[PDB]
Amino acid sequence: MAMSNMTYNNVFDHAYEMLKENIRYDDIRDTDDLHDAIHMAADNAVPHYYADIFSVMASEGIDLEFEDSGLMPDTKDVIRILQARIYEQLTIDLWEDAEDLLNEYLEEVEEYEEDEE
Amino acid sequence: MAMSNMTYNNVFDHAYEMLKENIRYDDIRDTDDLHDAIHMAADNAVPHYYADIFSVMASEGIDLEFEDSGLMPDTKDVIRILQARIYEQLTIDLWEDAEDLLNEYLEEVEEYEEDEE
Amino acid sequence: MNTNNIKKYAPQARNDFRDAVIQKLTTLGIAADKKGNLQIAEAETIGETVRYGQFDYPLSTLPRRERLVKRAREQGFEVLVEHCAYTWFNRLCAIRYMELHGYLDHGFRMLSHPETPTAFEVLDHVPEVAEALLPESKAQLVEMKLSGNQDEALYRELLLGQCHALHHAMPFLFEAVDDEAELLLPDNLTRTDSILRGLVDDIPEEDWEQVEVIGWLYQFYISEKKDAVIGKVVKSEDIPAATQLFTPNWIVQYLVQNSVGRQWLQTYPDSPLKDKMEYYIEPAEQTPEVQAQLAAITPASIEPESIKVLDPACGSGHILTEAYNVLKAIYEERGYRTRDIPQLILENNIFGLDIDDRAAQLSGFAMLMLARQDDRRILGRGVRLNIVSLQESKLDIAEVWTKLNFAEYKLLMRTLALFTSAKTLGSLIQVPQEDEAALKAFLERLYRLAVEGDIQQKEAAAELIPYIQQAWILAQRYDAVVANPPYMGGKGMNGDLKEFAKKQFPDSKSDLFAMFMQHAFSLLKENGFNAQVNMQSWMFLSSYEALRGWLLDNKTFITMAHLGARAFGQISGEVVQTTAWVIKNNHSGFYKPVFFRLVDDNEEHKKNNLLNRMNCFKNTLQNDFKKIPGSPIAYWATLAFINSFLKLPALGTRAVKGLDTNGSIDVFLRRWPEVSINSFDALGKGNSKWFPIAKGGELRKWFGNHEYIINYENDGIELRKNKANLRNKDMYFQEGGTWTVVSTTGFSMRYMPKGFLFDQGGSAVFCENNDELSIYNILACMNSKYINYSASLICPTLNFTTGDVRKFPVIKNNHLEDLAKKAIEISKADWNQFETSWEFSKNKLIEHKGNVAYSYASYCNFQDKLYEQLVNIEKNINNIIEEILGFKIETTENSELITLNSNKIYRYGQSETNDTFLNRHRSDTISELISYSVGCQMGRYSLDREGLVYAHEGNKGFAELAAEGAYKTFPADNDGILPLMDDEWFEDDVTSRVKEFVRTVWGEEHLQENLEFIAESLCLYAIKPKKGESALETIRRYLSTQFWKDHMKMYKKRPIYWLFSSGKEKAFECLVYLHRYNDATLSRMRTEYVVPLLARYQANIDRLNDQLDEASGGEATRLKRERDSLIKKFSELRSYDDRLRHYADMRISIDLDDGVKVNYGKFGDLLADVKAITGNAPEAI
Ligand SMILES: [Mg+2]
Repeated sequence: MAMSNMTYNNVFDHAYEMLKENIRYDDIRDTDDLHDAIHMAADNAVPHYYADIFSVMASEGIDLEFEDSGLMPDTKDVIRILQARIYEQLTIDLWEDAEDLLNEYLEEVEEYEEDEE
Repeated sequence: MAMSNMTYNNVFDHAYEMLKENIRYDDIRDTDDLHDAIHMAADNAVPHYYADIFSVMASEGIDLEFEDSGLMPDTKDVIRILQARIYEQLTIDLWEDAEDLLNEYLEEVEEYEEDEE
Repeated sequence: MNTNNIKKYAPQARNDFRDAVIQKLTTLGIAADKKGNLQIAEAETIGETVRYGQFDYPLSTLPRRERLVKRAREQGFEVLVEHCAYTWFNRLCAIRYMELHGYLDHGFRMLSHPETPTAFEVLDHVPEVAEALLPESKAQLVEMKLSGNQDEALYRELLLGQCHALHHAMPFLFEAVDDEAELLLPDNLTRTDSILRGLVDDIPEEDWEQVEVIGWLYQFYISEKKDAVIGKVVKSEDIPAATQLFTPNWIVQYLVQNSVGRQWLQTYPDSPLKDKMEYYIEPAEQTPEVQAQLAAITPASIEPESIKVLDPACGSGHILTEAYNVLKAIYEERGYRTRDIPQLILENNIFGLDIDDRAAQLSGFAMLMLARQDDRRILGRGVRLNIVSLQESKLDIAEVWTKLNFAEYKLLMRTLALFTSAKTLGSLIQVPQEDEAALKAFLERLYRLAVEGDIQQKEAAAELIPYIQQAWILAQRYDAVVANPPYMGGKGMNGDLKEFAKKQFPDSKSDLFAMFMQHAFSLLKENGFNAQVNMQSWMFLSSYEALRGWLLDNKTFITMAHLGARAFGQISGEVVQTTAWVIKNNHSGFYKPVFFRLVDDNEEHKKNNLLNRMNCFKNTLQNDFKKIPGSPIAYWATLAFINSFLKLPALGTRAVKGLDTNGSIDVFLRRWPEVSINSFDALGKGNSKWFPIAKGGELRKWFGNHEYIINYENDGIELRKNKANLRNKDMYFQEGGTWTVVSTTGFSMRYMPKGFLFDQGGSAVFCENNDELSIYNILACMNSKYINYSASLICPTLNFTTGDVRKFPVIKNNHLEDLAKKAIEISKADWNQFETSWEFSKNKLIEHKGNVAYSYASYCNFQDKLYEQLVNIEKNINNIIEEILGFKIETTENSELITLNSNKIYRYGQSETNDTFLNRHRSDTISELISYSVGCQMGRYSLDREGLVYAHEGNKGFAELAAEGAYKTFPADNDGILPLMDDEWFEDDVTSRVKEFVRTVWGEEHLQENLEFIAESLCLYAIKPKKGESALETIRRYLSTQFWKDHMKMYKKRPIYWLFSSGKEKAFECLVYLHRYNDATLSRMRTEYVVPLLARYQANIDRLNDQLDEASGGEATRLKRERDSLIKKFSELRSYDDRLRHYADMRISIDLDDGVKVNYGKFGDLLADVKAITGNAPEAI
């Protein structure tokens, strides 16, 4: 009920898998198109259960201070701020290592192009 | 450590004991002078370990929405906001029951006049 | 549900009753305004038709209505409205109970029609009910039966006829003659839309099967008014209203069996009722003298008609029913006719009184119902009843005794005058016995005038009977009293009541229950039994010491049961501790009291214990309680302790109370760190401006609690203007002992050196000029287990004062002196190892050498050695003497606790006990080290000499100290401002100087290992570990994040190093020493710290613009982000520069004497956490 054990690593793995799914489905070919592909990948990664959110912030791998002042919601609820922090951390981590999947997909599609036939 | 089980009830009990000790030490004999006593009691009651704060916020007895917009800190850290929320909740809960202690102390100290001897 | 239904139905029912009464009064012509002035309508009648609002009352009702106005002349409108509402409610409840019981003459329900809701069963049985109640109007009613209508007061007429029929044997509620309420009958009350249908539907059938519903109506129905009046103190209006409660039956039976049943058994041993009792307690052993005296005074046998029982607070009447049952059992044992027994019992065997008419009426109704269910010749003959009491006395004369057909006149006048102001004084009014018997004869004369004579004689007899009856009842000199006094709180203290108590006995005038107990003793004959219950807070107070002495001098104990807390199922009752006791009027010096301790037991467990009769301590005398001062009668204490208590002398006048101040402590008491040391008396003699003071704090033994300072300039002339108390201005500046008046947890005494002052909170003890006893011996004794237990036992309230300490015993020895000296030395050594004491010398980790881990291990070993030594000394001092007599086990873990900061249990909470203390503690130590480092940079501490170096005011004389050579190994800053950034641009960066400090202290061979150890130690508890970073980055992050909080917590919201911050983005942060702040500080900060930073930001902003443009790609997200970072910082720093210039244009001068609390709010929005320190929001210009 009020007890849960979810770590940041599970969230990161889920986000990584969803990013791979998005880049495969949408047929991303350029780096600038990755932004949105990352954004959606983060959207379906932040938990909505309050217990899970509180357990994630106590895990290892996520800091407790914002880096950009433009990503803080102007609200009175504390769930939104924590969700925004998780979203920013996931965005940074995913964008840190993202060209690998893009170039792998590009080389694979080049291999199986079969002379455009 | 991380596996910390600290609830809002323990914090409330500690704050109540501190308030009783402060009102006994200071010897306040008026209803409208309890603001300083309750402020002092509430200040030295919130924890500082981040794991304790995250375990308290997920406990039973404290909500997740601010009631006053003027108590929101202006900072980029998330521990400060949670501490302010806990402080406000404790202040409201303790100010709910504050006249009983004052009148009990007054009626108890009334019985030690010794006819000015 | 069943009990909650009455509670939830009482308020709306009472409101409806009051609204109906006031509406009918207004329609009649009686109106009341907010002020309460009468608004009687004009009695102008055109003739044979009264011009009211919408009603045409008969002219014959006009005079009776005037009586209501007459009532308005003698009693308030609210009082009569409440009385009428209660009368109607009681009558409807009585008739409903009677019709539900099915004991009517015709056996037909009146208000409720079976199998037909919202109707009357008598509607179909009109002729039978008519001939059963009013035959003369039967045929006319039959005519109404022919109409099939007229649901008007004709039904109320039948109800009045039923009441008149019941008046033959029940005259105290139903009257055959026309009543005042007959004129005020509510309009359409018989209609199905009235409150009668709501009463029928709301009240179920099952709840009528209970027998305690009378008490439910007595208590729950008035609970709303009690809650309404609990807010404000009542003086004379709600005296009986707020003193209504239900009493459990089992304690009533226990008291009754030990009051009259015990007396009945002791009267003659041949009573076969030995097996008929279950709560009776048989005494085990007594001295032969008291046994012979009891045998001599006890008559061989007495008639069963001589039993006298008084109940000053009958309340619901359960005690009356229990007494009636016991008397019936006794008479059946003796052998008597089963029908005359209730008559004789009500004649000369059961009596009672009360203050509320409602309680008396309910008790009478319950008694009559029980008699009807028991006797069969009742309800056909009639019998007088004694329930009401303390009725108001009318002043009408020359008419009451005119019809009397006349010594007794003077007595009648006196008793008429006495009963005038009877409501306020309660049941405490007494009448001399000599005027009783003749008065009783007067009552018989009234019985001879009740039916003999015309109507005027009967009216006079009815007016004169009640006062004579009340006087006779209160002057019966009963032999057994069983009642529970009511509870009086803050509202019970009245000015007139206090005056009456002063006129009465003042020994126990503090509370009303003690006065009730005293009066019950007074109204009890010789060799009587008084069984009562009360609260526990009557045996452990200084006020009741004289009362206890009087009780043990004039009476004796028989059986006391300590009910204690956990009563009534633990519902409400913040103070539920209670006791019961039975007292014999005969004085027994060497009696053997019997005590049962049922404390902290639930009701079921308490009943089980009472039935099993365990935990009995019949091992004490009656005069033994006189040995301990104050007579604190206790049963767990052994006789050896009592005997040994008086074998040792106690402290004399060596205890002296502290001085007192009348207020404005904010301008007198300040903490020591926030003042100059030149004006300090303990350091730097020459000026006597500030002096140490003692106030007492948490638990601490033999040393500590030195953290407050008072102003005592010129022997005191500034505070002498107020002249609060200036108590004992002769024993100052002398060594001795101190202890805390406040409760806290236990009792402890600490050493007090010279040059100190003591306040009211901390009281002081000084040795005499040439006394044999020594101070160290006193300190050794006062911390012993024996004295702790004695102090806990004497005053469980934990309010140790001067009067309660001048009787503690003290022993004499020789080793106790050296043991106390060693304990004091160890405690002082433990206390003087932190920065918060003015005897701090050096840190405990830099005095060793080698490795940081080696130093930490040495520190831990030192602390463990101190702890073990103190534990061994405590064990030795406990075993050395221990009175060399009997002793008890450890009372509490608090009484066997060692108070040291080294003891981790005492430091990190005594409740939690985990292995995490092995980590957190470590981190804390490292934090302290870092703080000391800053103390070296700011100039407060130095690595060459010991103690404080510079703590003066105004940054004057620092140049001389710097030139002399105080700071040579570790140079100190000259400006006094330490920047705090995330870059090494400045040469005053705190992290660089911390690294330099570490390298200087521990060499330059394993600097990296030391830095790694420090960084790892900080991340354990203080902050959160990160992914990957060097030690220096962790140190910088800790300094920028979790250093201000720790410093502000250490000094308790009185910071020494003030923080200047820019705002949301940490563009500029600085630390300023409070004692090195002159009037030219802000200008330097603006000049040589802010402008170069702005120039650097501007020069770095444009450079990154071209970097992003060149080689733009996947790194463009990583890049240009800093470009967004520097945009906000520039504008924020510009705004801060504008504010700083505005404030620096004004030359602000500060004074340390004012204090941080006031001086911290003179800089506007330039500091940090202004509201958290000053208490009010900052003001922006
Ligand atoms: Mg400097």
